[PDB]
Amino acid sequence: FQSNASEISITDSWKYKAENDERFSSMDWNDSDWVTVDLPHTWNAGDVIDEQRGYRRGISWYRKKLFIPSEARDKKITLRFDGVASKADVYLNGKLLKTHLGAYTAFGVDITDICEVGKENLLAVKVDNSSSLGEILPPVSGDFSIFGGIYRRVFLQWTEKVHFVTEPYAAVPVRIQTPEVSVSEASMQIVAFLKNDFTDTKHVHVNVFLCDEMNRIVKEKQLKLKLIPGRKYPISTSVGRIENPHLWSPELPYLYTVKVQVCDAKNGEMYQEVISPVGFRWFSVDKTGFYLNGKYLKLRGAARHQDYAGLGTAIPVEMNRRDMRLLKEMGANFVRISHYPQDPEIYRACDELGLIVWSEICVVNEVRKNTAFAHNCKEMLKEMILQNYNHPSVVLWGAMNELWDYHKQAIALARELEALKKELDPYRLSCVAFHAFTWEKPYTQSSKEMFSISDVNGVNVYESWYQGDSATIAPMFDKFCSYSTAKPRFLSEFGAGSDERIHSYTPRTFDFTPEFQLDFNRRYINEMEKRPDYIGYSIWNLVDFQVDGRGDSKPNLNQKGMLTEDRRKKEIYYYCQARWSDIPMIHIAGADWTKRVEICDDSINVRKISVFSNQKTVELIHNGKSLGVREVVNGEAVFAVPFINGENLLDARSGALSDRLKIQMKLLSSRLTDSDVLLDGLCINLGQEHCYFIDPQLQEIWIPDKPYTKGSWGYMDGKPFNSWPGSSHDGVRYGVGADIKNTFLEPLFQTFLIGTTCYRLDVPDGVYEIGFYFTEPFSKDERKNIVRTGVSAEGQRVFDVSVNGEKLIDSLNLADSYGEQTAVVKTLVVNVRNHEGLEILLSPQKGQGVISGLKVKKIR
Amino acid sequence: FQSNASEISITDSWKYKAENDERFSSMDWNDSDWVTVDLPHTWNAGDVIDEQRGYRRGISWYRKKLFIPSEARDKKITLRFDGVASKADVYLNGKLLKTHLGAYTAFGVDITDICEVGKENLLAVKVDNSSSLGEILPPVSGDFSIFGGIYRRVFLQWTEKVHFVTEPYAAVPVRIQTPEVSVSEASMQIVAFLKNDFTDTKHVHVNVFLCDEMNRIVKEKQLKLKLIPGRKYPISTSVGRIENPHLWSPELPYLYTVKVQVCDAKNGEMYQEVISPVGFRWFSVDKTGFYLNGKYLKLRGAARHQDYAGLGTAIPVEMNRRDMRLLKEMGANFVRISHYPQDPEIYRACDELGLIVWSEICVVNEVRKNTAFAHNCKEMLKEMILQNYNHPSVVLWGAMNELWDYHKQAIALARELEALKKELDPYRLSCVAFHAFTWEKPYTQSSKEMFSISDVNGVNVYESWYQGDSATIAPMFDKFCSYSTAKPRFLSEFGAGSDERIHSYTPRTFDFTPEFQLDFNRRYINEMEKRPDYIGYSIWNLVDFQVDGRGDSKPNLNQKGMLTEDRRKKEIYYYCQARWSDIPMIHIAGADWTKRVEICDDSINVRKISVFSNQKTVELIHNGKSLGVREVVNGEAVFAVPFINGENLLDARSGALSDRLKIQMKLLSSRLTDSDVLLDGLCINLGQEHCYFIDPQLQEIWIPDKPYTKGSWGYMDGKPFNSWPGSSHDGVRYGVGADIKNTFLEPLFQTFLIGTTCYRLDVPDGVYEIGFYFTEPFSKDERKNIVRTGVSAEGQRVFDVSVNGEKLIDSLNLADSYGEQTAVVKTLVVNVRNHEGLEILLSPQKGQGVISGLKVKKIR
Ligand code: NA
Ligand code: NA
Repeated sequence: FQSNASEISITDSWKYKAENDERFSSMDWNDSDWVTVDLPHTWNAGDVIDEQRGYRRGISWYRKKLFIPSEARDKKITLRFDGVASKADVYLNGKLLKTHLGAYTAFGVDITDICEVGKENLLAVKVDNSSSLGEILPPVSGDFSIFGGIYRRVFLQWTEKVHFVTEPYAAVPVRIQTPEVSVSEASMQIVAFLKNDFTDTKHVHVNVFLCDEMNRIVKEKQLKLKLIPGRKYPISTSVGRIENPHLWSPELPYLYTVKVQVCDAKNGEMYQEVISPVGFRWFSVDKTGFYLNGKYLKLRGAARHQDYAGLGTAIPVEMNRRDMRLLKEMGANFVRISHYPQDPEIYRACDELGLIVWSEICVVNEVRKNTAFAHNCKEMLKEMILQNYNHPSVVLWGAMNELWDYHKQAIALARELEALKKELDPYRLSCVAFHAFTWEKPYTQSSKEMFSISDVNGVNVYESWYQGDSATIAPMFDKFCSYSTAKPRFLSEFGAGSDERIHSYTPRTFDFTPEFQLDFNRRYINEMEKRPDYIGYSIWNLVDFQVDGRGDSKPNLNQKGMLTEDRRKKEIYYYCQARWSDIPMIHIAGADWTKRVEICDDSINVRKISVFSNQKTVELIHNGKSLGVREVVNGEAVFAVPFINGENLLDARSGALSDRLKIQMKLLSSRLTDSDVLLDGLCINLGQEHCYFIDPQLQEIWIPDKPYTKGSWGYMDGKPFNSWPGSSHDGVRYGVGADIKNTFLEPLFQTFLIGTTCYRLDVPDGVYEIGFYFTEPFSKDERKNIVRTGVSAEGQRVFDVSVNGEKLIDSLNLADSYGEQTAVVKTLVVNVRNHEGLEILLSPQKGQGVISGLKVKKIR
Repeated sequence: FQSNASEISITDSWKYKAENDERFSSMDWNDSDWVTVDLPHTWNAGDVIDEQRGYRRGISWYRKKLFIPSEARDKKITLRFDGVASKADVYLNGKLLKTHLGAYTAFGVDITDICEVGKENLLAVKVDNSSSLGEILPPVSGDFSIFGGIYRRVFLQWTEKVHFVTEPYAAVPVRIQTPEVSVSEASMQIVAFLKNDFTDTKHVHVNVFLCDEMNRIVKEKQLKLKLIPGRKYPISTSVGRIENPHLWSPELPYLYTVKVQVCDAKNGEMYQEVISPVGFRWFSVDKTGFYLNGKYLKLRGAARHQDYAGLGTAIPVEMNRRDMRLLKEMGANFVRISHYPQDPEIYRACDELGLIVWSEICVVNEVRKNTAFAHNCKEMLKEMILQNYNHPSVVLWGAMNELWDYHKQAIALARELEALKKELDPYRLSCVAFHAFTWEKPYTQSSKEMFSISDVNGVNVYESWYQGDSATIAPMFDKFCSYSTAKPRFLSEFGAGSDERIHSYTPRTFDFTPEFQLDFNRRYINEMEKRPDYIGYSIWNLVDFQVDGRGDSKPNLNQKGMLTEDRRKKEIYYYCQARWSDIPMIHIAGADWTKRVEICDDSINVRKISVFSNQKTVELIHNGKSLGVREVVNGEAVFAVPFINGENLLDARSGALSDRLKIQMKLLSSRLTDSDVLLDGLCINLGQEHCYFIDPQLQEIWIPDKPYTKGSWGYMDGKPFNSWPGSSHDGVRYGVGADIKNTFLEPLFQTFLIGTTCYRLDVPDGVYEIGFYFTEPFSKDERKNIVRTGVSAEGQRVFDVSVNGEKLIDSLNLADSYGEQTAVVKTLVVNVRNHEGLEILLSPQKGQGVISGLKVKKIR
C-alpha cells in the first residue's frame, strides 16, 4: 500500500469548564464532573442571543485524554488547530508547549519528544476571550461578537523526519506563484523548506510533477541536494515550460495539480508528497474597471459571516461550502471574507466553484498606539497570507476596515501592512475599507494621505439606512472619489436590515420590511452598474448573523442578510439572482407574505406585485385571467393585481419557465357589522400605521392602526410614536429599537401610541376578551429626555385603564412594577349591551399613556 | 353605560421556585431572588425533550402580588383557574383556601371574604406533579407526560352578590338541555340555582330569552321568586314549542343564544345576565351507523393533544382554535378530545366551525383498587360534564382508554361512570376505547360485561405497525365485533409514525417514511368506508406530540400526526383532504422530498409518484410533456415519472385546479470518477438499504447502502442490522430505536452494519477526508443477548479501524470510552496513491464491530 495516512481528527469527547485555575493543566487533576463537549465548541453560542445584555468575556479550559496511534511512532508528531477564539495555551502532559494569539488563523504545535506514542496523554488548552486582550490584539471593537471557544476543528498530524518547514506560521508546505501567465504559455516558481530531523544525513530527490485536471502529466522537474541534520535548507526553484494553458476564471474554474515528491536517492523511500490545487490567471486594476485574463469584469457579490443559527461559530465544517454555493447560485462571482480570515474550506470552495475572493484581517474600527498591538497585526497578516496562498480564487489582501482616526501609528501601520503583502505575495492585489461617514476622520483630518496606500479602496455606504435618504446616495458615491482619487474604488458594504414578518405596501426607512430592503438594493445596484470605475461591489450581508447587544426587529441579530440565520433564502436573494445569474430564472416576490388581512370595502384590493426575472418579458396570470405581458426592466416587472377575498393564484410565466404563488387574502370591512373576524380575534398593531406584522406561531396577522371613524375602530387622540430628533429618522422610524423582554413579537411591542387617551371600536353586543399589550419602551436614561418620552419631571408614567366607565387597572406604572422594556399583557372580559360597543380610556396620572397593541375576541 | 366587566387576567409576572417550604405561603416572605414567569407556564418544557431520561415530577411554588380593582369593592370575588397540572393548594394572604386534585379541569376559589380591595394581597399556589399522586388520581400511566405548572390561564372575576351557584364543580352558571328536537319543533329546559349573599331579602325577576344568530328574540319568559339570604334556591323552567328550529350540524353549525337575566323586581337593578350559546340537534347509534338530525352521518376525524413544540403544554390559548381550524380544513367532522378534557376554547371553536366532539377524562391503562381513586374519577367526570354542558358539539362522554385488567373494581367503575354520565346529562351518548391486543386482558377474561356498558365501543388498532402486516388488518376489525356484540363500534385510534427526513420508494413497517404512513392509512380508510357498523373512525393523532421516553427517528416525540409539532402539514394531511374534504383540490405527493440523489447510470430514472385529489381525473405534465389523464381511484392517481438529471417540473391539473412541484434530482454513476460528489462528500447511510435521509441542516443526502461491486463502493462483509426476535418486525425493521445522545441525526446512527470487516471504495487518486459515524447501538440489558448483539460473552465490543494497511483507531470500546448509544465521529485524512482506492478494515478484538455512517470527501 503506497498510500499513507497523514492526520486523525481529535474533536471528540473533551472536558470543559468555565473557570480559570492554573491547576487544570495537570495530568493528575480530577475533571470527572466537567461537562463533555464535542468540537467545535464555543461558550457563547447562547450567551449572545439571550435576553440578558452583554456576554461573558473570560477564560475556560479544555482537557482531552489524547491517544497517539502506533503508526506515528518514530515520526514527527504535530497538532494542528484551525481556529481558537483569541488567546490559546496548549499544555501537554503538564508542560506548556505553545501560546497563540489571534482568533481567526490556524496554528501548529510540535509534541514529538513530549508525548508518549502508544500510551495516552493529557491535552489541556486554556482558551481566553477577555475584553482586556484588545490593548494588544485585534479586533479592538466592532459589529460582531467573539464567541470564545475552540470553534474550528483540531487534528493530530504526523510526517516523516525529513519534512517541510511550516512554522512558526502554519504556512502551506510549499508556496507556488505564477509570475508571468497569459493566453500563450505559463510560468510557475515554487518555494519551500526541507529539514532533516533525523540523526544521520540524507540525500534527496525532490520531484515536481504538474498534472492535468484529468491528471495527465504536463511537466516534470527533478532536483537533488544534501540535507545535513538540523539544517533548515531553502529551496527556490522555477519552471516556465507550460504550453497553451487552461486558465482559471469565476466562470470556467480550471485548477491544476502540482505534486511534489521528496524521495531518498540511494533508497527509493518517499519522505513527503505535497499536492496542492493551483490556478492560472492574471488581473489588474484602475479607474477603467477590473480586468481578469484580458477581458472586462465587474466584481459582483457579498460578505459572509462564519456563524449559523444558535450555534455560535462552532459550525459544522460542511457549512462553509454550503454558504459559498448559495452565493455562487445567487449569481455572484465574488465573496468578501470579512472581517477576518475563515476556514480552509471557504477558500477550497471558491476556486472549485469559481469565486474571486477578497480576504481581510480584523484591524477594525481603530488602532492602539501601542508597541505590542502593531506587532500582532503583522504576525496575523503573515499568517493569513502564507496559510492561504496557492489559492487562485484569492485576489485582494485586506487588513483595515472602517477606522475612525487615521492617526500617526495608524498611517505607519497602514504602510507596513502593504509592504509585507507584496513582499510575501507579489502577484496579488491589496485593499482597504473606509467607512462613509464623511463628517468624521479620516475625512475631517489634516490630510488625505491614507487614501493613497492600498491598490483598491473600499467604502461602507449606508445612506437611506442609518442616515441620509433616497437622494443622498449617488452624492455619497461621488464625494468618496473626491478622496480615493488616485486608485479605483469598491463598494465594501451595503445593505438594509429586514424581517420576514413585517410587510408594507409603502416601505420606508427602518421599518425592516423585505419591501424596503428590495428598493434599497435596487437603488444601489443601479448606481453601481453604471459606474465602471468602482470595479466591484459587495452586499452586506450574505447572511443574518448574531451580535449581542444589537436591537431592532430581531434583537441580538444583524438583519441585512440575504439569508436567514438558518440559510433560508429571503426574497432579496431572488432579486439579486435576477440581476446577476446567467442561469434563467423567474420569481414572484411575496413568497414570505402568503397570508394577508387588510381593510377594504370594495370587492377588489388592488396592490402592486413584482416579478423578478432574467428573461426579456414576463406574463403574470391572476386567478386564470392573464394580466398581460410586460418587459423585465432592472430584473423587475411590476403588475397591478386585483386581489379578492379568499385564495388568489398568481402564476408567473416567461418562456420555458414558471413560478407559482398562492396568496390567501381576507378583505375586512371597516364596519364591524360585516365580519366573522371578531370570533377569531381582531389583532391591532397600535402605533404602526403602514406595516402588517404576522406572528408565524399563531399565523395571527396584526393589522395596522387607523384613526377612529364612525361605525369603525381607531384611536381618538394621540399619535403613533416616531420622534428621533436630530436624525434622518425623525418622523420616519415608527417605534423604538429596544429589545423587549418576555416576547418574541418585537415589531408589535416596539410600536406604540403615545398620548392616546381614548380608543373606540363599535362592536355588537356580546362577551369580549379584550387583551392589552403594554411596555414601557424607554430606558431610564432616555427618559431623562422628558418631552420625547412624555414622562413626568422625575421620569414616571402612571396611568389608568377604564373600559365602558369602569376603572379596571387602577394605577399602571410599567417601569417600576414590571421593568422597563419588558412585555406586559392584560386581558379583560367585558359584556357589551345597548349598542355601546367598547370605549377604552387611558387616564394619565403621571406622564402620558402608552399602548402597543389590542386584541378583540368575541367569545359568546 | 349598561356594560360591565366580569373578569381580569392575573397571568402576568409571577414568582417561581422549585423548592417546597411551607413558609412559602407567608405574605412577608422574601421572594426577591425568585425568577419571574408569565402564565401559561409549565416547568417541563425542557425536561421532556432533553437527553436525560425522564422529567422532573415534584412540587414548585408560585407567588403573585394580587391587586384588586375598586370597581369590585364589596362584590363577590372569585379566582378562576382554567388548568393547573395535578395538585394545587391555593393560599391568599397566608390562609389556605382551596386544594384541588386533577390536572385537566378548571376549579374556582372564593376570596370575597379574605381578600382586600385596594391593598396588595399575596396569592400563593403550591403546584404538584409527583407520580406519588397517581395512586389516588388518574392518569396512572399512559403514553404522555404530565407537564407540571400553571399551564392554562387564570382569572380574577367578580359578580354581584345575587349570583348563580357555580361551586363545587365550577359548572356553567345555567345548564341547558333539549329533551325533544325535530325538524318542526324543539323543547328546551334550563337548570340553575340562585343564591343571595346580601344582608337583605331580595325579590328578583328571571328573564329567559332565546335569540337566533341575528339576536332576534325568538322566545321569552319571566319568573318571579324571592330569595332570603344564604339559601340555595333551585330553578328549572321549560320553554314551549320553538317551531322550525335551525338545526346544528358540522355542515351548518347554526348557534342560538340563551340570554338569562336576574333583575330586582322592586327597583329594576340587574344582578346577572348570563349569555349561553346552544344548538338544536338530535342523534342516535346502532350497528347501521351514526344518525344526526335524521340523516346517516359517517363520523371522520382525529384526536388532538395539548402541547406545542418547545412550549410543553403551556400553549397560548389561541393555538386551541388554530388546531381545530386546521382539522376542519382537512375534511373532518369529528374530533377526539383525549386523553383528557381540554381548554374551554377547544369547545367554543368546535361548535362554531362544525366538529362533533368525543370528550374523555383520563382513566388510562388501569383502574386502582382504592376507595379514593374511584371517588376522584367520579368528581372529574362531574367537573368535565358540568363545565362543558352546553356545547352543541359534544355528543360522546368518555372515561376509560385501553385498560389492561378489567378486574372486579374496574367493572364496578365502568358501571358507576356510565350510571353517572346518564344521571348528570341523559341526552348525550357514552363511549369507551379498548386496545386491540387480543392476547391480553380484557380479551382473555372469562366475562364480557366490559363490552356492554357505554353506548359505543372504540378500539385502537395498530396492526401493520406495532405487530402484524397487510394480511391482519381486516381480520382484526372483525374480531372486535366478536366482542362488541351489543353496542356498536368505533375506530378511536389508528396511526403510523413518519419522519419528514426519511423517504423510501419501497416502504416497509417502522421505517418511519411518510410513504408507509401513506399506505397504512389508505388500507385503513378503505376498510372503514365499507364497514357501516363502525359508525365513525378517528386518526391518531392530529399532531406530533411531545412525550418523554419514546424514541425512534425523532426522539421524545410521538410521530403519528397529520401535522408536525409546530402545525406544519405533512404529505398525509393532504391524503385525508382527498378522501374527506368536500372542497375540490389537487396535490402532488412529495413536497417534503424535493432534493433527491440516486445511483443511476442511464440518463432517465423512472419512479412512481402519487397525486391526491377529490376529482374524477388528474392529468400530470412532467417537464412540459403530458404523461396522460389517469382516473382517480380512492384519492390518488400514480404515474411513472421519467426523472432526468437536474430540475424536473410536475404540473398536475383537474379542470380548474392545479398543483405544481419542482424536484431537483442528482443522478449518480456507480463509477466514482464519473462525477463530483467526492468534492462535497459522498454521505453513505451504512445499514440502510432502502431509505434516503436528508440532513436538513446541511441539505446533505445520506444515500442507502449496496454491497460492493467493482469500480464503485459498498460493504464486503457482514449485514445491516434488522434482528427483532419474536416480533413482526424481524428482518423488516433496520436499526435500533434508542435515543442516540450527541446528535440529531438519529436516522443515520440507529441504522448500522454489523460484523462487517472490509469495505471498498474505488475512488480516483487524491487526498481524502473520511468521517466515521459510530455508536454502541444496544444497552447493557440489550447486550446480555450475545447473539443478537454480536458482543463478547462478558458483554463487550472492541475493534480497530484500519485503512490502506495503516491502523488509526487503535482499539475502540464504544459503550465504555464514550457511553452506550452516544454519537462518535472520527475523521481521517488519508492519501490515496497509485490506484489503490480505499480499503477500510474493521478488525475485532472482542465481539463484532458496528458502524453507522461514512462520509468520503476529496479535499485535494
Ligand atoms: Na403595536
Ligand atoms: Na447507518
